[PDB]
Amino acid sequence: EVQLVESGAQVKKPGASVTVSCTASGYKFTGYHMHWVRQAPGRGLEWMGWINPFRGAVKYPQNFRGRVSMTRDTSMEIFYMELSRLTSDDTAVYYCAREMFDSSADWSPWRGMVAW
Amino acid sequence: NLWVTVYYGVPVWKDAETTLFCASDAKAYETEKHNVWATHACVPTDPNPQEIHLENVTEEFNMWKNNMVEQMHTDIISLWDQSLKPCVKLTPLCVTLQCTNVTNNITDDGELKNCSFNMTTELRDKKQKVYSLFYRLDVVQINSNKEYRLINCNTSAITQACPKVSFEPIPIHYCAPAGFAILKCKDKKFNGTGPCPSVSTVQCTHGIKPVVSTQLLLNGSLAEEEVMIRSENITNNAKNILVQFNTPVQINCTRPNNNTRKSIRIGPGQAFYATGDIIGDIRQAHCNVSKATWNETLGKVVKQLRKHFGNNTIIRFANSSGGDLEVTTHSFNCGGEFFYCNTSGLFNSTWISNNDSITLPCRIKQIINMWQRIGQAMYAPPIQGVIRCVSNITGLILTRDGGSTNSTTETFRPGGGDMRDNWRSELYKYKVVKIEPLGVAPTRCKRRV
Amino acid sequence: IRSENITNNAKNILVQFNTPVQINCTRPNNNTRKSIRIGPGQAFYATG
Amino acid sequence: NPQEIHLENVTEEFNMWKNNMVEQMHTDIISLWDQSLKPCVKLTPLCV
Amino acid sequence: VFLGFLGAAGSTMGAASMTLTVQARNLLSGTVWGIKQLQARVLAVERYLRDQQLLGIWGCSGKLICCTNVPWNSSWSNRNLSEIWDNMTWLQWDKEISNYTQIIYGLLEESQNQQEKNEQDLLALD
Amino acid sequence: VFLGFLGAAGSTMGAASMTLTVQARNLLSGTVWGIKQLQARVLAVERYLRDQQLLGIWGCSGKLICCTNVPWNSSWSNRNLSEIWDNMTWLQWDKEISNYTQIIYGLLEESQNQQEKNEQDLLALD
Amino acid sequence: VFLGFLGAAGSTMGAASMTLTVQARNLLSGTVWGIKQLQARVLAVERYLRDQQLLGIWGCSGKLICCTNVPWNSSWSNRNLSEIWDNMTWLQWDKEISNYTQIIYGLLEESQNQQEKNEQDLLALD
Ligand SMILES: *[C@@H]1O[C@H](CO)[C@@H](O[C@@H]2O[C@H](CO)[C@@H](O[C@@H]3O[C@H](CO[C@H]4O[C@H](CO[C@H]5O[C@H](CO)[C@@H](O)[C@H](O)[C@@H]5O)[C@@H](O)[C@H](O)[C@@H]4O)[C@@H](O)[C@H](O[C@H]4O[C@H](CO)[C@@H](O)[C@H](O)[C@@H]4O[C@H]4O[C@H](CO)[C@@H](O)[C@H](O)[C@@H]4O)[C@@H]3O)[C@H](O)[C@H]2NC(C)=O)[C@H](O)[C@H]1NC(C)=O
Ligand SMILES: *[C@@H]1O[C@H](CO)[C@@H](O[C@@H]2O[C@H](CO)[C@@H](O[C@@H]3O[C@H](CO[C@H]4O[C@H](CO)[C@@H](O)[C@H](O[C@H]5O[C@H](CO)[C@@H](O)[C@H](O)[C@@H]5O)[C@@H]4O)[C@@H](O)[C@H](O)[C@@H]3O)[C@H](O)[C@H]2NC(C)=O)[C@H](O)[C@H]1NC(C)=O
Ligand SMILES: *[C@@H]1O[C@H](CO)[C@@H](O[C@@H]2O[C@H](CO)[C@@H](O[C@@H]3O[C@H](CO[C@H]4O[C@H](CO)[C@@H](O)[C@H](O[C@H]5O[C@H](CO)[C@@H](O)[C@H](O)[C@@H]5O)[C@@H]4O)[C@@H](O)[C@H](O)[C@@H]3O)[C@H](O)[C@H]2NC(C)=O)[C@H](O)[C@H]1NC(C)=O
Ligand SMILES: *[C@@H]1O[C@H](CO[C@@H]2O[C@@H](C)[C@@H](O)[C@@H](O)[C@@H]2O)[C@@H](O[C@@H]2O[C@H](CO)[C@@H](O[C@@H]3O[C@H](CO)[C@@H](O)[C@H](O)[C@@H]3O)[C@H](O)[C@H]2NC(C)=O)[C@H](O)[C@H]1NC(C)=O
Ligand SMILES: *[C@@H]1O[C@H](CO[C@@H]2O[C@@H](C)[C@@H](O)[C@@H](O)[C@@H]2O)[C@@H](O[C@@H]2O[C@H](CO)[C@@H](O[C@@H]3O[C@H](CO)[C@@H](O)[C@H](O)[C@@H]3O)[C@H](O)[C@H]2NC(C)=O)[C@H](O)[C@H]1NC(C)=O
Ligand SMILES: *[C@@H]1O[C@H](CO[C@@H]2O[C@@H](C)[C@@H](O)[C@@H](O)[C@@H]2O)[C@@H](O[C@@H]2O[C@H](CO)[C@@H](O[C@@H]3O[C@H](CO)[C@@H](O)[C@H](O)[C@@H]3O)[C@H](O)[C@H]2NC(C)=O)[C@H](O)[C@H]1NC(C)=O
Ligand SMILES: *[C@@H]1O[C@H](CO)[C@@H](O[C@@H]2O[C@H](CO)[C@@H](O[C@@H]3O[C@H](CO)[C@@H](O)[C@H](O)[C@@H]3O)[C@H](O)[C@H]2NC(C)=O)[C@H](O)[C@H]1NC(C)=O
Ligand SMILES: *[C@@H]1O[C@H](CO[C@@H]2O[C@@H](C)[C@@H](O)[C@@H](O)[C@@H]2O)[C@@H](O[C@@H]2O[C@H](CO)[C@@H](O)[C@H](O)[C@H]2NC(C)=O)[C@H](O)[C@H]1NC(C)=O
Ligand SMILES: *[C@@H]1O[C@H](CO[C@@H]2O[C@@H](C)[C@@H](O)[C@@H](O)[C@@H]2O)[C@@H](O[C@@H]2O[C@H](CO)[C@@H](O)[C@H](O)[C@H]2NC(C)=O)[C@H](O)[C@H]1NC(C)=O
Ligand SMILES: *[C@@H]1O[C@H](CO[C@@H]2O[C@@H](C)[C@@H](O)[C@@H](O)[C@@H]2O)[C@@H](O[C@@H]2O[C@H](CO)[C@@H](O)[C@H](O)[C@H]2NC(C)=O)[C@H](O)[C@H]1NC(C)=O
Ligand SMILES: *[C@@H]1O[C@H](CO)[C@@H](O[C@@H]2O[C@H](CO)[C@@H](O)[C@H](O)[C@H]2NC(C)=O)[C@H](O)[C@H]1NC(C)=O
Ligand SMILES: *[C@@H]1O[C@H](CO)[C@@H](O[C@@H]2O[C@H](CO)[C@@H](O)[C@H](O)[C@H]2NC(C)=O)[C@H](O)[C@H]1NC(C)=O
Ligand SMILES: *[C@@H]1O[C@H](CO[C@@H]2O[C@@H](C)[C@@H](O)[C@@H](O)[C@@H]2O)[C@@H](O)[C@H](O)[C@H]1NC(C)=O
Ligand SMILES: *[C@@H]1O[C@H](CO[C@@H]2O[C@@H](C)[C@@H](O)[C@@H](O)[C@@H]2O)[C@@H](O)[C@H](O)[C@H]1NC(C)=O
Ligand SMILES: *[C@@H]1O[C@H](CO[C@@H]2O[C@@H](C)[C@@H](O)[C@@H](O)[C@@H]2O)[C@@H](O)[C@H](O)[C@H]1NC(C)=O
Repeated sequence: EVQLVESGAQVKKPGASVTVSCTASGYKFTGYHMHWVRQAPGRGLEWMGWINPFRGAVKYPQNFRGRVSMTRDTSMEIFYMELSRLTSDDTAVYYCAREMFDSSADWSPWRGMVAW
Repeated sequence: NLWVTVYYGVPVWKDAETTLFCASDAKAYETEKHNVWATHACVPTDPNPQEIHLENVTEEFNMWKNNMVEQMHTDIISLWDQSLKPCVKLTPLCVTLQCTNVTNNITDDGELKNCSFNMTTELRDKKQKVYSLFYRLDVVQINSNKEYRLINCNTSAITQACPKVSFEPIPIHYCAPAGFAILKCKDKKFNGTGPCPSVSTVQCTHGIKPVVSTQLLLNGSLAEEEVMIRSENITNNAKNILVQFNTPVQINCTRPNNNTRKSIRIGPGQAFYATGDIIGDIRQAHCNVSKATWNETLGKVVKQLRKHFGNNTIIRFANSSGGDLEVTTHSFNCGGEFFYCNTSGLFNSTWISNNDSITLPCRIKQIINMWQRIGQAMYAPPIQGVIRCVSNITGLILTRDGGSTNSTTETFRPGGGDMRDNWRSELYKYKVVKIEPLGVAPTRCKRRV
Repeated sequence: IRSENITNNAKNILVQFNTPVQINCTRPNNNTRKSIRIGPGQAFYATG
Repeated sequence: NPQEIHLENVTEEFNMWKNNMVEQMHTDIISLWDQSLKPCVKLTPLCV
Repeated sequence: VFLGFLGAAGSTMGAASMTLTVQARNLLSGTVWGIKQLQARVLAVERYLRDQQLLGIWGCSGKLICCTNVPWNSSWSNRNLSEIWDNMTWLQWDKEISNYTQIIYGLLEESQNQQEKNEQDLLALD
Repeated sequence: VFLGFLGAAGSTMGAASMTLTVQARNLLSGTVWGIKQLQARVLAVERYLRDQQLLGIWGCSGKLICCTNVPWNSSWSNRNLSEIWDNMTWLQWDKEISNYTQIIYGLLEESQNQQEKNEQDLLALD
Repeated sequence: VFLGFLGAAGSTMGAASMTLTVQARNLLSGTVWGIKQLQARVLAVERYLRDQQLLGIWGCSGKLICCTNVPWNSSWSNRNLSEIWDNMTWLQWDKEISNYTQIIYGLLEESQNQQEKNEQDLLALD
């Protein structure tokens, strides 16, 4: 099996910064992409980026770029995510997800999100 | 009435893959020094690298699925440890370090530490009290004066590549055995995929320095005519895109500090080569690149992108995103030492349609886990004095951005970090097949009774 | 019933079933694994 | 039976000093030496 | 004229039968990281002797050319003699015949040298 | 009829000469614990080429069958033709002939192809 | 008479053609420090099959003797038949001919079996 476990719910003031983790287990950590998605209450899914654990390759989207700091600890197998300049519009529920097919050598994908 | 007729040694081949073998020539073999980098057992290169052209042969080439890369990827890693195993294991070096901000007169806002720590000698009972100077990237503190410890101590057993073995990339010619061959795709404008118009067979590649480097390619092969744009699939931003220059680019990389190497005895037979105090001026590593040929390079490039993307559009360059230091910065070995450089001002630009040079900051890191494999680290001993290496830039690796705004502007930054892309630089024109010398075709012939 | 030599008691004798036999083996204790760092790269997995 | 066959009308020039069989024998004895010592007991702690 | 190894590949098969002595002459070509080069050159003699085995079990065993008493089924690439040797390269050709190759081979090894060679002794006993 | 590899073993030798193209076709079959599998497949080509060497130095070199100018000493399993091929399996037979095999082989390699092949050039020089 | 392996070397070549079945019969001979013995016996089959390859690509493939349709250039050791076989040992002889060996070999592999064997099918198609 595999598991994606995040940090706890936080209550903060506006204009501050907030970090959120994700801790994967049960698979090859360094070889599996990790998506991050926030969903505002009642809204749809908002994709915030991804981090390839291999050397830490990252790609973000346009609207979230510059407020988003995403890392991973390959030793301790913990993904991280950060949002700063806190606004009331940044209040949402944030997820971490993995792409379907991964490996240590060749790659693909885009679409896949399975473990959430 | 036709029959079947067997013909042995027919020009029928099929595509397959097997194990290849190196050729370092003989000149970098003489570098010796107890296994300089790769070349130890490497086979010599052909004095006349015979290149035979085949006619009426339409062969489909793929550099991205080419298997010769994964081999080259693994050998460099195995050969790496093959040096470290007889070399000195630094696992005892994990120790509490009392360090100080290095001696300078203010005007900072360090990174070098005068580190006094209790060590051991060749005699197992008596011990050692020594000082050494370390870059900030190899250690981390722990919570009177602050105490520090190495970065790998909680991850991987650390060794040190013995100073005899060097890291210097030595040109390597990969070769194929009998019943197989290697094919070189020579056509000038070639995107690496689809069919290859110009197909010639060789038994060995050209000189390929297995350059261990990121974000930039040095000393390799040059393209022809227009600067060629090669990508497996360009509609995917995630897939890396490789380029090849028709014009080589000059760079002068230096470590201006004059280092001392303190060899301390951890033996018998073991010993550790530390860093002594800099002699004279305190400077920092850097590399220079001409701004003129650089600006013209981006102009000749942006005209080539407007064949594949738009006739007239906007092109912007920006610095990288994030990841390990081996990605976010430029890694490579300059003569003994592994430099990590800030690349920003190169990519500060916005292009649309229609005398001095540059300079980049750099950092040196000795402990290196490169290829990320945990459980085993490596330490690069310091090299005495000012280090200088001149490199010629033959290639690039890039990634793309994302949807953003419809048909507005595309942004580009550094990328890669998987060394398989490093070997694709010289292997784009190569691939392997196997011979089927037996064949059966009809004719009026028939054997006897 | 298969034996190299049955007159010798010392030589082992092997048998083969026509009917397989069921067995359920359990360690009922619920263990904890304490991973303690002896490294770098070394570590020891203890019993909690 | 270490068969020794004689050849006739053969004039062969011999050199023992450039003979390569020596360098082999030279290296094997050294490698075989360590091949014993490697499973054997390392006295590196004996420096005291 | 010597065009070298695999020179006549894209050339038509009729033109490719002149290089058989070339492609068959170099076909045999006469610690760590040293293992890399050693396992490569082994696969040549296996690929070479497998053909020698096939060439041997068939009515050939002679190098570079051969024929057989097995007829050509028109279901195997029905074509005129000129549509094959003159109009088709060994690459384009063996593409078509890779279908029935072993079906062909079965009669070469069995219907021929398992049969025609048994005819020898029966004729050679008297 | 195809009975596979070694099908005719217990069958009489006369019945066992029909499988020669089978047993000779698969005879060549076309880090630690990886060494286990590698040294095994090497002994096949040595066993195969040793026969090819013997078959070559004798008057055969042709696969699956052969004859010779060496007579059969009645001291070698004196039997009628039917007492041998029809009445004896290759297992029961080679059991008897393992005696004189090399005595037989010596005349095949020497009295034949060392002799009869020297007769060629002396006849082929004129 | 059996003089063993390489017995006739210093003897004249005409006298050395009687041992061909000897020198060709034993030519194939049927962890650390264990690697020492293994790599040695591999070079025999390469040296053996390379000759078999050369013997095969030429008009021979038959063991111990052969001839060719390639004439002897008088520029190659101009000598009478008795000045060669009767007056010269294989050691003294091959010393002289090591010059043109491949020049000779080129016509054996190409002017013969690349040519004379193509003549077969053209004569064997009708
Ligand atoms: C004679 O033969 C018999 C029968 O062949 C042998 O019986 C075998 O006994 C084994 C133990 O001795 C036992 O091994 C365990 O198998 C478990 C099952 O693995 C499968 O299923 C899991 C999960 O699937 C389950 O859930 C899904 C979905 O809900 C269902 O579809 C399935 O049906 C299951 O219900 C899969 O993930 C696997 O891929 C397999 O398909 C294993 O989970 C277990 O491994 C765990 O413990 C290991 C030891 O520490 C550990 O290394 C491994 O990582 C596993 O750890 C679990 O928990 C950690 C917690 O962090 C988590 O990270 C891991 O991901 C994992 O969940 C054992 O391997 C065999 O199942 C059993 N049967 C067979 C057919 O082999 C008998 O032993 C044999 N006798 C002898 C003497 O040999
Ligand atoms: C960046 O580096 C690259 C590669 O180093 C430069 O690209 C070209 O490199 C090729 C060679 O890889 C040069 O092109 C040919 O080189 C042939 C090989 O020359 C060597 O071998 C010769 C015969 O064995 C030998 O005579 C010759 O010595 C010559 O140079 C010596 C110094 O290196 C000198 O001491 C000798 O006196 C003699 O002059 C070499 O050992 C050679 O036979 C051909 O004539 C031809 O030179 C290219 O010239 C290189 N340059 C270009 C522009 O293509 C690339 O230039 C570098 N780029 C920059 C910006 O510096
Ligand atoms: C103790 O264990 C032994 C061995 O495990 C049991 O002995 C018998 O085991 C054999 C197989 O080793 C079974 O006999 C046959 O098995 C054939 C192979 O079946 C596998 O492969 C099939 C095709 O690839 C596949 O369809 C099949 O799946 C089937 O079982 C799956 C669960 O294992 C199930 O999920 C599938 O839906 C499907 O039903 C297997 O992967 C099979 O093709 C034959 O039909 C036949 O089954 C015997 O049945 C086993 N039992 C007996 C009594 O002989 C032994 O029973 C065990 N004893 C006890 C007391 O438990
Ligand atoms: C004998 O040769 C035929 C035909 O080969 C045809 O000509 C060649 C020159 C090539 O261009 C081939 O690509 C071409 O087909 C072989 O035909 C086989 O036919 C089957 C259908 O009967 C094909 O199956 C297909 O499978 C795909 C993928 O699932 C489906 O999408 C298709 O709908 C179809 O079902 C098969 O691809 C095709 N080729 C092969 C190699 O099998 C035939 O197999 C061959 N026989 C032998 C013994 O070689
Ligand atoms: C030629 O063949 C003979 C006879 O072989 C006989 O027939 C076979 C089908 C088998 O059934 C054989 O078992 C059977 O003997 C070989 O005969 C050999 O004879 C000698 C005696 O002259 C036997 O020596 C025996 O040794 C045992 C053990 O020490 C003693 O107890 C006996 O008293 C006797 O001395 C020998 O066993 C026997 N077989 C062999 C294989 O040597 C003969 O050797 C053989 N010649 C050749 C060149 O193969
Ligand atoms: C064909 O054979 C000739 C002659 O070989 C002669 O007879 C043999 C039985 C031996 O006894 C040979 O030693 C003897 O020469 C080969 O002759 C070659 O001639 C060249 C000169 O044209 C010689 O070069 C010499 O080089 C030395 C060293 O630098 C100088 O001191 C001399 O002044 C001279 O320049 C060469 O040594 C000689 N032998 C060889 C093996 O090349 C000829 O090469 C050969 N051809 C072929 C294709 O084999
Ligand atoms: C040399 O070692 C000293 C040991 O402390 C390091 O000094 C520390 O420097 C930081 C600045 O990065 C100081 O933090 C600053 O605090 C002031 C006051 O609150 C605040 O206004 C600034 O914004 C900043 O947070 C820190 O206080 C200071 N340590 C002490 C004890 O004062 C110094 O950085 C080392 N040099 C290098 C190159 O590392
Ligand atoms: C390469 O082949 C061409 C001819 O190939 C033809 O087209 C192919 C698609 C296929 O259908 C073949 O069977 C065809 O034969 C050769 O062109 C010939 O060249 C000769 C001599 O130069 C000339 O006399 C012929 O008229 C040419 N024929 C044609 C159709 O152009 C060409 O020579 C081949 N390459 C080499 C090196 O021989
Ligand atoms: C297996 O062999 C039997 C006959 O073997 C005989 O007995 C042996 C001890 C030995 O002396 C042999 O030389 C003998 O020939 C085969 O039986 C024959 O089968 C055919 C066809 O079924 C029948 O016409 C013959 O009359 C049978 N002969 C006898 C003596 O029974 C049997 O067929 C063999 N097995 C197979 C698969 O062919
Ligand atoms: C060894 O050779 C001699 C003869 O060699 C001769 O001298 C050489 C330099 C070379 O020029 C050769 O071509 C010459 O033939 C053999 O001596 C002969 O022996 C036979 C039988 O004993 C006798 O009848 C001849 O007259 C001898 N000839 C001479 C010239 O002495 C000698 O036999 C050879 N060794 C063996 C074992 O046969
Ligand atoms: C790479 O260049 C080739 C042309 O040299 C492109 O052309 C393709 O060629 C194949 C033939 O194997 C055709 O099946 C495709 O339809 C062709 N596509 C196009 C767009 O021409 C190939 O597309 C190029 N690939 C990339 C990624 O640029
Ligand atoms: C990099 O350094 C080399 C020398 O190490 C410089 O090469 C000089 O180039 C100039 C022309 O620009 C020549 O006149 C000199 O003769 C060259 N000297 C040597 C020793 O080759 C090179 O210009 C430097 N490039 C940069 C960008 O700094
Ligand atoms: C020609 O071939 C026809 C088809 O044979 C069948 O298909 C091939 C691909 C094989 O799978 C084979 O085993 C099948 O039986 C035959 O029906 C026909 O008889 C053949 N004719 C001749 C003269 O050989
Ligand atoms: C038949 O064989 C008889 C016996 O030969 C002897 O025994 C065999 C086993 C070998 O060891 C052999 O070297 C011995 O000489 C001969 O005496 C007899 O001449 C032979 N007859 C024929 C026609 O070959
Ligand atoms: C005999 O040989 C003469 C010399 O050939 C030349 O020298 C030899 C060593 C080779 O290098 C060869 O390639 C050279 O061409 C020829 O000039 C002469 O024509 C030959 N005569 C015959 C009948 O073959």
